[PDB]
Amino acid sequence: RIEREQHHLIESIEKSTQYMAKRRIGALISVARDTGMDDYIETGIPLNAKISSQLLINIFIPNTPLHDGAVIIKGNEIASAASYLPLSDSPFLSKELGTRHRAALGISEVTDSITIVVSEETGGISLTKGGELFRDVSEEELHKILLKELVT
Ligand SMILES: Nc1ncnc2c1ncn2[C@@H]1O[C@H](COP(=O)(O)O)[C@@H](O)[C@H]1O
Ligand code: NA
Repeated sequence: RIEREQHHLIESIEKSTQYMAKRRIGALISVARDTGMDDYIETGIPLNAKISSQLLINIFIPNTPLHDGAVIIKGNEIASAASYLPLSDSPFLSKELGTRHRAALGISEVTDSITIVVSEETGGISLTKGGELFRDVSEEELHKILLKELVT
């Protein structure tokens, strides 16, 4: 069932981001939707892998081949790792945030994707959507947002 994959995806993002937030591991996960992100998948290393919290964690371990860039989830697959996303040049984004946030903001400005960031500085979890940034969200807030936006 597609609903079982969607709840598994939400659960996979929740557990992986909690694990990386606790250890201040930077992360950048873009979930494609109606708007295609195929051009950005082509920039990364193709995985075409089943979604799991364990694989998402292993990708973002620092100083590893797959950690430098964005993971893109498409359908029920982790499509790619270490992909480029377009950077926002918006001057409204706080300068205390990192390039991952700028990339999450940039992709959200030109797609309808949902993008999750884990800051390697603070461990806070942020989300971008439609050019907006939800900064340092709680587990409860992250859960409700993913439920509302990823479950059809
Ligand atoms: N255009 C981009 N698209 C996706 N991820 C990026 C991009 N530029 C930088 N990154 C990520 O941000 C990290 C560097 O962050 P910083 O040290 O704040 O510049 C890189 O190692 C990548 O993981
Ligand atoms: Na596969």
